[PDB]
Amino acid sequence: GSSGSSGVREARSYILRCHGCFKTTSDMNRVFCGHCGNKTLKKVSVTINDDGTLHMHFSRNPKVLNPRGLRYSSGPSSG
Ligand SMILES: [Zn+2]
Repeated sequence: GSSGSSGVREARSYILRCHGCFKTTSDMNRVFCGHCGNKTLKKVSVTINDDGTLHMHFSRNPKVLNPRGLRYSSGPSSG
């Protein structure tokens, strides 16, 4: 399948990521949501890869951690 190419302008592939549900819908004009039905949508940028994946750089979150433990064993006494 032949394929040509001509002057390509600057393109900014973006998307709207909901909150209450956190769902993304292909639309940069819509004001409402479908997943849940929120009345507010936040604009977020997205990168494209040869393969075709979406990456959204988010702000690290506070993920605390708990202390670890250890295991032991035992055996006979005599005989
Ligand atoms: Zn929603």
